[PDB]
Amino acid sequence: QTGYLTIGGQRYQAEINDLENLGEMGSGTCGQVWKMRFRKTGHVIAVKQMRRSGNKEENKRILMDLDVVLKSHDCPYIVQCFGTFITNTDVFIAMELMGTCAEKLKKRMQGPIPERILGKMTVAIVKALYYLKEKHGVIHRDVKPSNILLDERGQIKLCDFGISGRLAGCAAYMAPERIDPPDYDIRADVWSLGISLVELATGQFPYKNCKTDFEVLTKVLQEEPPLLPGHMGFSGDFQSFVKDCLTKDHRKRPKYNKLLEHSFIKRYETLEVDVASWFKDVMAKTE
Repeated sequence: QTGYLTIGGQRYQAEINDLENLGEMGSGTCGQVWKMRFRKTGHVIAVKQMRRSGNKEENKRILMDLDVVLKSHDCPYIVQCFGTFITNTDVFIAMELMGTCAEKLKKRMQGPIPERILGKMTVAIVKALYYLKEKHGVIHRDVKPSNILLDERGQIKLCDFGISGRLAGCAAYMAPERIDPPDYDIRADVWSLGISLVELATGQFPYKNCKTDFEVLTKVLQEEPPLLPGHMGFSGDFQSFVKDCLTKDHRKRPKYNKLLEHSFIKRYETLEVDVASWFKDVMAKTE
């Protein structure tokens, strides 16, 4: 159904003219996203705008992302859709895109992200990927820090499913078996998460000084997997978790049900980490 806004738990009958445009948001990865204010209540939401005369290749990825979002309404680690508006020339999609991606948090910190923050981030992203495969048979195919969102209340969610498959991504985070496939990609997203954790924990992308896309894939296959350094005070569980996701042989790479039993995961499922306070202090460093 269209023409409804469900901010929180209250459903409001609304149209596009009931929202005030406050300017553009992000980089326009999937499509043009607006920061808008609902005049009836005062809430600020993110609204995608898909034009029927727009690029048909971009419009296909927008509808594919929306399809996965709509059927993932019962997973708390995936961004939610608040409503849709269908006019004769546009489609407006109200989503939970408020907050900052992990890539922009890295640029503002100008340094490593603390382990206690990456622990809660790992739990949310692994459970989101495990939900997609078990309940829908979907693989993400593009796990990277720019697709990991954090908000004011300390929530962490996956967002972009534009190229998700029902069983190509950035070359920097491509698993070895997606570069050199034998004869199988259920665990390629696990490798992408491992590279993302190394990049955020150190503030440096592991495959450095590559000037072309093909050079990155060469070093993924030719060199040993980039491991977590041992002189930054990282716990033994964190180093053990990263080493498991970064197993080059995908047959020996652990499974989601096996990863969800790791001591690193079980620790931050129960540990109380104030992600909201850490988020506000990093956001309060204007640059």
